[PDB]
Parts: sequence; C-alpha cells; structure tokens
Amino acid sequence: ACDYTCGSNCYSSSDVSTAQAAGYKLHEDGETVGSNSYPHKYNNYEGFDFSVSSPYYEWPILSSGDVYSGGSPGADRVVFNENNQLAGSITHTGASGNNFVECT
Ligand SMILES: Nc1nc2c(ncn2[C@@H]2O[C@H](CO)[C@@H](O)[C@H]2OP(=O)(O)O)c(=O)[nH]1
Ligand SMILES: [Ca+2]
Repeated sequence: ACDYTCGSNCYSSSDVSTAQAAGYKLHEDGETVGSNSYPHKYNNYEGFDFSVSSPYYEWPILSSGDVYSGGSPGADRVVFNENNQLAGSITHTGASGNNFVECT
C-alpha cells in the first residue's frame, strides 16, 4: 500500500524521506536545479493545515524512484520546512490550473 497516493502515483515513507533529503541539501547549499529553480519557497496559497511551521519549500518527488536532478518535475512535490521536517506530500494531479491538493 501507498503511504501517499498522488493521484495515480504511489509513495512510501522511504521515497518521501529520500527526496526530502535531496531538497534540503540543495536548500542548505543555496543551489537550485531545473527550470523552476528547485527547491523553492512554498507559500501555501491553498491554505493546508500543516502541523509543522513555515517557511515551507517544495521539491519534486518522482514516480520513477529517481531523485530529481533536472528536466520535467512531474506533478508531485514534498513540502518541508527550515528544520528539515516534512509538512506533507502534495500534487497538481486532480487540481485545477497550477493548484495543489494533498496526496491520499
Ligand atoms: N499553487 C501554488 N503554487 C505555488 C505556491 N508557492 C509557490 N508556488 C509557485 O507559484 C507559481 C504559480 O502556482 C508556480 O510557479 C508555483 O511553483 P511550482 O509550479 O513549481 O509549484 C503555493 O503555495 N501554491
Ligand atoms: Ca518507491
């Protein structure tokens, strides 16, 4: 079973932690990869009720299992704060426009 179901995609905590660990390293180092400059600040326009505190940063989590290193970011993202705490997994899949919804 999936710990997080992003529409069609299936993720386990292991996928979540591994992807977060890559986004936080880049964040701490002040570097970014890809056209959308990842990772970047997640303003939370949606107004999700995260249990960890801001600021939040979003980073692509991939269905392939590979860690994001450029190219298409897909539709899924892991949101984590300054302390390297996971806020949750979200996705563009099932949401209008460029909005997000949390993963099942
Ligand atoms: N929907 C949404 N987009 C955000 C948020 N914070 C930053 N963004 C960025 O704002 C722009 C319009 O949604 C996009 O560039 C999006 O980045 P991503 O597309 O990389 O998620 C947020 O909280 N919600
Ligand atoms: Ca997996």
